[PDB]
Formats: sequence, C-alpha cells, structure tokens
Amino acid sequence: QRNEEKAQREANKKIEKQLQKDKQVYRATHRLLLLGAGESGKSTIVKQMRGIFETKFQVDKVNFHMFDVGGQRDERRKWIQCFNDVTAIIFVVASSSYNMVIRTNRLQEALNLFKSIWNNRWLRTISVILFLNKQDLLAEKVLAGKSKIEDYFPEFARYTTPEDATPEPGEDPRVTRAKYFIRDEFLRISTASGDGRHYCYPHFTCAVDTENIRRVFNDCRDIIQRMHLRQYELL
Amino acid sequence: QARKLVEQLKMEANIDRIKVSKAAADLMAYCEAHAKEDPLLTPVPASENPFR
Amino acid sequence: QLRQEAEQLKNQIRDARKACADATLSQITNNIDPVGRIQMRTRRTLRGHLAKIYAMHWGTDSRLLVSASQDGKLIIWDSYTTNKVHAIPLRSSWVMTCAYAPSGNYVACGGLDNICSIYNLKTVRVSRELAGHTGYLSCCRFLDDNQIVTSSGDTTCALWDIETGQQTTTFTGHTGDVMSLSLAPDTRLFVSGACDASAKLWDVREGMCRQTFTGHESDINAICFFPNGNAFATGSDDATCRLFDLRADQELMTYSHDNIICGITSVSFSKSGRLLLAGYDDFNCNVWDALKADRAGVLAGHDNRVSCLGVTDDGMAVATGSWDSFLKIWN
Amino acid sequence: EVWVVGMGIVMSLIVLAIVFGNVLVITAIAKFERLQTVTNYFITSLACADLVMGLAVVPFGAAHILTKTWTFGNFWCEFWTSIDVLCVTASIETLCVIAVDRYFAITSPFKYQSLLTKNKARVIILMVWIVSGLTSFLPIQMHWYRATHQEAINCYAEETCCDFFTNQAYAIASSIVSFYVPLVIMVFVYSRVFQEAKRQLQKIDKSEGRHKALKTLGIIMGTFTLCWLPFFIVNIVHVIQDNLIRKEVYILLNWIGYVNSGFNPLIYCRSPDFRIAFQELL
Ligand SMILES: CN[C@@H]1CCc2c(ccc(O)c2O)[C@H]1O
Repeated sequence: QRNEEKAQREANKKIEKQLQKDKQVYRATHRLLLLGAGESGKSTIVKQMRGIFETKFQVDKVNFHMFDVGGQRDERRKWIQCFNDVTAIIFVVASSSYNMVIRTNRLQEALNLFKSIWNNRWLRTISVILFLNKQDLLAEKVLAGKSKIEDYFPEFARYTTPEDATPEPGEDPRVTRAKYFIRDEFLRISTASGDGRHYCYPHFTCAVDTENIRRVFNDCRDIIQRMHLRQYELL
Repeated sequence: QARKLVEQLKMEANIDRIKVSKAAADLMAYCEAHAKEDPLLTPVPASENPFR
Repeated sequence: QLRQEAEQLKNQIRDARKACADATLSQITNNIDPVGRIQMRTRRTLRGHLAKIYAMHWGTDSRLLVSASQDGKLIIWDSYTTNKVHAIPLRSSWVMTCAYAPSGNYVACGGLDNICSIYNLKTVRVSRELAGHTGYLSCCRFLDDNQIVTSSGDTTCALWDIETGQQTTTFTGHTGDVMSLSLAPDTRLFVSGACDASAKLWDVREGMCRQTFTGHESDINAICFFPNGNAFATGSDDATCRLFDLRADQELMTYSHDNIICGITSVSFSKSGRLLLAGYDDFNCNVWDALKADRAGVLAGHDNRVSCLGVTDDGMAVATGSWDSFLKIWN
Repeated sequence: EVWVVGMGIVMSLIVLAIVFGNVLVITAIAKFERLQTVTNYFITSLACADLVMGLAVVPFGAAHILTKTWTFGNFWCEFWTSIDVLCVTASIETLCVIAVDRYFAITSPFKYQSLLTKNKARVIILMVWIVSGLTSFLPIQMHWYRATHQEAINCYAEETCCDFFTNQAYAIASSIVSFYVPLVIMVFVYSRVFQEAKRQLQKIDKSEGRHKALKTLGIIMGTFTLCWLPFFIVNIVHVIQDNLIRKEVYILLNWIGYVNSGFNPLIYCRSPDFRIAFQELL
C-alpha cells in the first residue's frame, strides 16, 4: 500500500543524494582524449604526464582524466562522436616521420586524421592540443642529407621560416625551418575550418621532455577561458 | 576469403520468395486486425491511461 | 576468378528479387484511409543523469525502464511514479548500450570497453563480466536469463552463455562495425545492422546469415522488427528509413522527407505496427505511418540529439532519451 | 493639456515596454529547461526586480506626475517609496552579482564550477534580496529617513502630497549601498575581464599569425552608468547642497534610472539561445 510508496520515495531520496555527490565529483574532473598515430609516440608522452586506457593525474589541485582508445586498427571512427564533453583532444604526431612512407607518408596520414577530427560535425566545439614528438630525431634526419622534406613535401621548396618564429635557445636554422614548416602545415588545416569556437595549440615536444603536464594544464586553462569569453561575446 | 563469400552467396541463392503483393497484403491484414489494441494509434481515454 | 563468380551470384540474386516484385506497398495501400495527425505530449519527464544518454530498454512490464550515460551510472526508473528504483555505478566510464532481461532479474550494459557486464538487480553487483570482443559493444539484447546476444565493434556478433561466460557461437560476415541489433518475438531469428549498407538476418541456432539487405547508401544506426516478425525497419545517416520484408527478401518502402537531411539514430514500431517512430539528429523525433509512408506527427520536446527510442510491450507509451541528459515519456 | 497627454503617453509606452520585456524574460527562462543555468538564475532575479519596478512604481509615479497629487493614503505613499528603493537596490546589486559571476567564470575557470552551484546561487540571490529589502523597508517603515525641516514635516503630515524628503545620512547610505559599491565592484570586475580578454587576443595573435570586448563592455558599463550615475550624483548633492538642484530635475533623473530597468533585458539577453527561446515563445 502506501508503505511501499513511502519506501520507494525514501530510496529515491537516497539515490538523488548519491547523484548529487556524483555530480559534485564529476564537475571538477576535466576529461581529455589522447588520439594519435600508433607509431607517433603516444606511450612516451602518456608516461610523461602520468580496450581503453584511463589515467588520472592531478596538477594544481585540478583533476584531469585522460582516455586513449588504441588498437583494433579502426579506420572509420564512430567512438570519436562519443567524446563530446571532453575539454580538449590531445593529438600526438611524430614530426620526424615525414620521409617514412607506409605504402603516402605517415605525416601526410596524420594530417588527414587531423583534418577528419577538425571537420567533424560533432567535435565542432572541442579544441585540439597538438604534440609534435621526436624533435631530436627530426633534427638528426634533417641534418643528414639522405632525406629532405622538399623531395617528399613539394610546398617546402618555396617555404621560408616565419619572421616572427621564435627559435630554440640552441637550434640550427635548417631544423628550425623544418619544424616550423610542419607546425604551419598543421595550423593551415586548423585555422581555416574553425569559426573561432575551437583552436589548435601546437607544442614541440621531445621524448625527454617532462613539462608536458604543465603545458596541458595551461592549454586547458586557455581553452576554458576562451570558451567562457566567447559565451559572453567578449572574444 | 573469396571462397567463404562464394559459399555464402550460393547458400543465399536457394531461398523461396513469395510475391511482394502477398507480403504487402499480409502486413496490411496484420495492421488492420491488430489496430484496435493500440494506445498510440487510437488516443487512449484519460481514465484508461496509466500515466495521465 | 572467384570475384567473377561472386558477381554472377549477386546479379542472379538481384534478378530474382526484381522478378519477385509485383507492386510497391504504396500501390496496395493508397486506397485505405490515412492514420491522420498524431499528437503526443511528454506525460513524464525523467531527470537525474549527469551526462548524455545513449540507450534505454523497457522492461517486460511497461512500468520499469533502464538508462545509461557516460557519467558512469546505470539508472533504473519507475515510469509511472517517476522514482529511481536503483542506480548502478559502472566500471567503464563510457557505455553505449543497455539491456533489461525478460524476467527482470538481470540488467546488462556494454561500452567502449570491450566488455559486456551483466548486473543482477535482485540479489546490484557485477554478476558476470563477458569478454572476447575486439571492438566496442554497440548493442546488447537478452534471449533469456542465461543467453545474451551482443553486437560489437569488430564485425563479429556473438551469442553468450552467462553462466559459462564464453561465446557459444559467433556470427561473421559483416564488413563494417555492427551498430544495431533486434530480436524477434520468438528468439529464433535476429538481424544486425552495421557500418556497411548491408543488414543481415541471422539464425541463432544455425549461426549463418540467411539473407542480406543492402538498400541503404550509408551506415545503419538503428534496426527494429515488425511486431509480426516478418519485417524490419532500418535507420541510417541518410535521411531514409527503409522497411525490409524477409519473405520478399527486398526493400518494401523508404521513409524520407525532402526537408530533413539528418540521420536516424533510433527506430521503433508501435504495437500494431502501423506507426514507425524514428529518432533524428535534428533534435526531434518523427512518427511515420508504416503503410502510408506519410509522416503523421513530430516530437520536438528534446533540447539535444536523441539517441534511443523504445515502445512499451503493452504499447502504452514511447520514451526517448536524448543527449540533454533528459529522458521523456510520450503518450 | 497637450504637454500632459504626451507625458502620459510616453510613460505608458515605457511601462508597457518594461513589463513586456521582463515578462518575456521570465517566461523564456521558466518554459525551457535548456535556459535554466546558474547565471540565468541571476538573470531571472534581475528580470523579477525590474518587473516589480515596472508594475508598482512606474504606473504610480506616472499618476503622481500627471495628476500632481497623491490620491491614495499616506501609508501607501510610504509603501510605494519602499518598493521603489527595494527594486532599484535589488536591480543594481543583481547587475553587480552578474558581473562578479562573469569575473569568477573567466579569471578562475577551473574552480568556477565548484565556486557557483544552484544552492549557492539561490543563497546569493536570497542574500541580495534580503539586504535590499532591509535597506529599503526598515529605514522607511520605521521612519528613520524622515527629515527635520518644516518643509518635509508639512508634506508628511499632509495626506494629499507624496514627495520624497530625506536626511543627509540616509540619502548617503542608501545611495552608497545601492549604486556606489556596486559601481566600484563592477568597474574592477570589468577591468579585470578586459585585461584577460586582451591577453587572450594577444596570445591568439602570437599564434595563428595568418575590439569585440570593448564594444560589449562599453554597452554593459556605459548604459548602466549613463542611466544611474547622474541620479545618484544629484541624490548626494540635494542633501549636500539643497538650493542648487531642483525637484523636477531630480525626478527626471529618477525616471532615467527607471528606464534603465527596461533597457537591461535587451542588453543581458542577446545570446542566441535566448533569441531562439524568444522566437519559440512568439
Ligand atoms: C521616489 N524616489 C526614490 C527615493 C530615493 C532612492 C531612489 C532610488 C534608489 C535609492 O537608493 C534611493 O535612496 C528613488 O527612486
């Protein structure tokens, strides 16, 4: 009779309180997706910050949760539409894989993957944090004359280093030109399609780098700041 | 690879099919006969509706 | 070589299907009276999910339904009284399907994690964890308290024995990932729609695809049998919903409107089978008339994209769970 | 009198616009579940304050201006004055609270979700309304604001004239609490927000080498300032120096402050979601 209804109402109240606690826990945590090529170097950068791989790392008392959907050799990505509430999508690319062509170049396929992610009807508000791995190995390749980008990438022949580009404290002009050419190759795809809702943050990273956690924290802070500014029409 | 596909198509080949007119008539008859017991199709009375 | 033989058999199948056709369903149907305008309102609006919803499954009774979201909680609701009977935390953060057992004792959920976890409502704990799928399990349905059929990210569909925890049989033959699945009123036959245009009927006992339907031009997100079981309807990223007949072995109708270009996420039939209800990417549902193919109503209550759509076994109400974390009961 | 009927017509249009706009704002917020948001609760509080202003004090004030007399009772004069003070203080403090919410959303994006919740937003709104109601009703209902010179005494004793006379103390306190502290808070908030927006634009220009904030902040700050600041300046002056300011100018600036309420929801509801909700409503 009414006793069953009262007990059910009490159970509903308990479940609602538990859901409120779960919402309090959930709102604080920021979710990230680490999508990248298999040979790009995802494992090294994941170990740096630290079917699905989930890791929880906290910086400045902020909880970040990262998912990496690797394996199965998926070519038509349908799980990518599920990641709609993620603050940022971490994209890991090996900028030193320009010459290595897997039957098209690996970097060219990475550009296609970045274009597919960018031009997705569902990820129309999700920013992408771009990590270019293996800068040291890229330097080793470009210093050697065996493989040059101009042979593999035709746009590099007429390309020149940006005037406003900021070189590293110790770097050669040739490696600087190569890395900035790759970064601008990604940014040309990044800028055109977007309407200002989401942005791309290109970071040059080596395997020895351990400051990637701070870079991700700063990128997430900038992403949320820009989203809030655009929501209020200030930006 | 191709042998499995060939065998599957060969198995799918020998299937008896009834004329589309008969199947359409059967669907028509089912929809007409079971139309009375459909709260969605016919607006259920407010007293009969468990929700409202 | 073998490709020539495969093409020859495919051409023979197409010729047989064409010769089987006599007239379209419109030709017979156009004489009867139309269904008329159908108006539905949100009798109950159920609230309590943190994140966006993908799948629900009505219980055997019309009273209870179960829904899941990426917030990690599988919530069982009482539709009549708007009360939360149970809330089950989920080990996998991402879940993409739900299942409510015919007896009601068990509830199963899948996810992006390649594990089909089955929860015992009446003891909530993980009764069995089912593994052996390469890809994410898109849909899960219950043949009985002991048998469950799951469609996964890899092309294979599998039948499991819950007590043993192993795949009794596996169904192979699809090219893309299998997204949708539906069981017949009798547990003998079931279909599975996949990323490829083809949608195949399966036989549970034999384990072979008896028939394959490839009318669509894109991936099939939703599939659902006619209450008779002689027919089923398929959704797609294309704006077309198509009704396929097993005996005729070919498409009977396509449900599309020029204005709408969004895909169809979920489809379902009424109890009588007259009304086909299909969700859409356009934040609203459309209630087609199966025989007429003329849209009879619209459900625009939801704020975000709909992902699931179920009709009670009694036929009393239709519930749509959308991406705004809000699940609404229509009647 | 052609002059009188014109004033009646313009005040009728003003009150109709205020009521229509604010009622539309509350209806749009309450009807759709998508609009209900932590900031939208403060928007609803502002809209309710301005709606109460437009329903209560604008029509009675217009009647007082046109008829040149107060037909209703003295207690209703005091009640009208209290309601007007309450509405003005609540509206301005709600604008200040909205600015503070934007500041906490921009400056501290990570902790903004935990900083503001539905319960905390309700507590903040209730506290704002409580302090506004105290500042309005208590000094007026307990007759602390009544002046001491015979000019105010005759008006208070008389049952026909409803005019505002206040002390040099209550005027200063009410003006401060209603406007000046919110003015300082909003100025600091929007300066910080402008600095953050400029920094973000500079970083975006530093990357992606291949304005908007100024216009929005100019609207939000300049409209409120040009609507309320002159009235509060003359409010301070009329107790600082009685001879200079005239009653007619005082009432004119008060009515500019009133029409600020009708200007508010055109500024604070320009988001596309609010536009879609308005289109659905109409
Ligand atoms: C009818 N004139 C009133 C009386 C004084 C006053 C007003 C508005 C805001 C305040 O903080 C006040 O102290 C005016 O609207």
